[PDB]
Amino acid sequence: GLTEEQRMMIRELMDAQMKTFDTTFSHFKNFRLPGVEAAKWSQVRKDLCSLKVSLQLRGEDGSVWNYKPPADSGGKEIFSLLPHMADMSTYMFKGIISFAKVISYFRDLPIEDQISLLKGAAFELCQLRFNTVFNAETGTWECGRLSYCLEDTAGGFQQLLLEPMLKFHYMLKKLQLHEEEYVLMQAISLFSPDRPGVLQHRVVDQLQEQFAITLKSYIECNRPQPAHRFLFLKIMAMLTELRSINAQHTQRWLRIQDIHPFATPLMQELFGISLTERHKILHRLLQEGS
Amino acid sequence: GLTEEQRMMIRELMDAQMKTFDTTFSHFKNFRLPGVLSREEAAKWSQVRKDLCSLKVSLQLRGEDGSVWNYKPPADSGGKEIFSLLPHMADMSTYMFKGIISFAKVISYFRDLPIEDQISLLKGAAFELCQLRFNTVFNAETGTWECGRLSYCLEDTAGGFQQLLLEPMLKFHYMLKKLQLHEEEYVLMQAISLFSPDRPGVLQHRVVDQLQEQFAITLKSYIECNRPQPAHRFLFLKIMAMLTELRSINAQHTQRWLRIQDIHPFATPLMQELFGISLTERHKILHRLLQE
Ligand SMILES: CCC[C@H](CC)Oc1ccc(C(C)(C)C)cc1NC(=O)c1nnn(-c2cc(C)c(OC)cc2OC)c1C
Ligand SMILES: CCC[C@H](CC)Oc1ccc(C(C)(C)C)cc1NC(=O)c1nnn(-c2cc(C)c(OC)cc2OC)c1C
Repeated sequence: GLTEEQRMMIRELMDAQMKTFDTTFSHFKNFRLPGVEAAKWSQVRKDLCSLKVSLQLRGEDGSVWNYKPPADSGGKEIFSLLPHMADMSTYMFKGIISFAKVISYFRDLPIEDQISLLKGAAFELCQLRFNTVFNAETGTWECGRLSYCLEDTAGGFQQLLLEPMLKFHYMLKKLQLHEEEYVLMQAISLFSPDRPGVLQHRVVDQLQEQFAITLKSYIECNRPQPAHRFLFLKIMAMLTELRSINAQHTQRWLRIQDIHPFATPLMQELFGISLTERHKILHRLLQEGS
Repeated sequence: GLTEEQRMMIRELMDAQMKTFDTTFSHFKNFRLPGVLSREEAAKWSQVRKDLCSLKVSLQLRGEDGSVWNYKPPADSGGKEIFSLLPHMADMSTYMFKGIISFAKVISYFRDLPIEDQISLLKGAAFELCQLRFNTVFNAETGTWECGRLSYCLEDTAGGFQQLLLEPMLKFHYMLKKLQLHEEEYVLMQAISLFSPDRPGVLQHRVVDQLQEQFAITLKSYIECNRPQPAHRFLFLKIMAMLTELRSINAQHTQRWLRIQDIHPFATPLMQELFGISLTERHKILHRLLQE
């Protein structure tokens, strides 16, 4: 029941995802690893402890390096894995940039809207891709050679569910979405007309509605099970929740950067509030090829 | 009791051990660690694998912050992966031996020997004195060498507490730990091993034998005077039999080490001299370390 235009839209998004999502993370290299006023600290300390994870490094030889984080006592212990997660987030975003560049509807947009759209959807597209490698039964993001396993807590599943980011990943994983529905979610999140700095509001909004219409159609043709009733509205609701979480963790990120500077050059540009001159790295990447 | 000379003999060995055995391994730094991520050569390569599967351990590096890095060894895949922890264990050995060289130099009986005999004694006893020191930090309840922040936990070979006992090196450590020796008895074992008159290259065989006999008499007298007489009636002979077994183990692992060096060169310069890879001109590093 999909139109030819809609079939073409899903083919280009699926092709772009394949060409720009390093699911095995085999090209993620040269990352930092953990080495072998007062009220602001208390808020920040709660932020980081909510997402405590152990890092696992699998080698082609079969070896495994495992990092267990220190317990939450004293200060500057919570910042152990932050530099590594900053290097990982930066790598994920460079793939997000390449994802948008392949899309024809995005490439033809003005360079300032391209910068503004990626600046506003970076975290959201990054979390959507993390969800496709998230293992809900083990609480682990399986990123090829690297694995990020959630540390146990005293409250357990119920206490972790109080963290919105963690709750987003479990709820979205339970929808059992297809690759096409994720990539259409990524497109809908990317082409948001109400992002700060967008000038072609009407052009981006038209693009967004068509991506959403194509998602609604795809679900109607391939998801006749009763478990998938209202799946389109559920997905659209999850996308609205992710936008809310992005704001929370944009301010968390800025608090944590102030107390302790952990950001890469590209992440600092994304959080800097001439667009091209302020984002020189992002402008260069958008101009480069694949 | 013991003669005052035997008492001074123990006082000097304990003083030597105190100044040269870094029990916490705090000064063991800048070591290498495993990385983040033909027809008869096939024979020699086949022997090396068997040698490296006998003693499989996982490395734990505990941090000041409370973090725990842990390395699990790869299973054999017929490649360089089998030589993953050898660069680290070559830095560990070199670090331990330099403490052994320092141990012998503080002992007065060892300094008065000819330098060529000092080199010969250190060559034959370095593996034995290193394993004797390792046993004092070996926990048999968990199969782990507790080297300060570093831990080396033996891996379960599916026949744990039975398959590991086949390897004479592991059997040596479990058996020696069961004797529950004192610090003075450990240091006397080291002296008996160091002053072995039958090591290759020794020329003052009569002098070194006399010395070994007097350390052994001190050890026997120490056990008679400082332990319940009937229960430890044969503790001295048990210790001498463990030292005899360690000499046999030494010969076996000296060959293992030389075969592995032939295929994959991992040794440090000081270790290369120790394994033969004029005595003073063939061991110039060890010679300088003794002069200083
Ligand atoms: C395995 C991924 C899933 C889990 C998530 C719970 O990972 C972690 C696990 C643990 C930790 C701790 C640091 C240990 C608390 C953090 C993280 N996670 C991040 O550190 C992150 N996740 N996304 N981002 C991010 C990415 C981009 C492009 C961006 O551009 C505006 C802004 C961003 O943050 C505002 C970022 C920076
Ligand atoms: C805390 C110690 C760890 C455990 C404890 C037994 O051991 C291993 C456990 C595992 C491994 C593997 C590498 C994983 C196979 C090796 C080793 N062990 C060595 O790599 C060693 N242990 N001692 N030596 C050594 C030292 C000296 C001065 C020497 O001078 C002639 C000759 C030597 O070997 C011929 C050496 C070279």
